[PDB]
Amino acid sequence: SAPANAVAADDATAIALKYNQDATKSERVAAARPGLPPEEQHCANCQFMQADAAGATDEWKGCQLFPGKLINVNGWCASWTLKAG
Ligand code: SF4
Repeated sequence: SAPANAVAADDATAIALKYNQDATKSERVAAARPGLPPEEQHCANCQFMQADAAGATDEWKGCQLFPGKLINVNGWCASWTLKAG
């Protein structure tokens, strides 16, 4: 069900980013980045999400910091930045 080009939790990029699909387990609540309450924070409302990304699907879109691979919209990383436009 996850794409082959899913971001791996153990990607070097993901380790650096502290990317996690499991937004409940995610450091987001601990980190409490400014923008919107941690519970709201995920790739879904991240400035850097790329839903245009080739091979994007239901729960699975791109992220600027994760080219070629797809993050899960539900997930979060330390770089999470509030959806502008
Ligand atoms: S930058 Fe945003 S979209 Fe990308 S992985 Fe982090 S939280 Fe998700």
